[PDB]
Amino acid sequence: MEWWVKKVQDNASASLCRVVLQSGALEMIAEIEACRLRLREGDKLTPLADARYCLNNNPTQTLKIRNATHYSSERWTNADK
Repeated sequence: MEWWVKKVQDNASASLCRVVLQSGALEMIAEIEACRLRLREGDKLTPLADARYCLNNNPTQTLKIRNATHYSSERWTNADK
């Protein structure tokens, strides 16, 4: 289903941004690899087919996930360390 981002960090590392995807109430964390960095809070990510996702329902601004996580404590504690 369409997810909703709650937070996002630009590629302050080099070319990998992190986004927290919310779903109804649960939360998830996933590493993103893009270059537009035009993401923003309230962005609607729809499912493409295999795993990719399209924001704003525009297959042009798509991105690839490097590793999604169910908002685990180790990831949230090791990520926003």
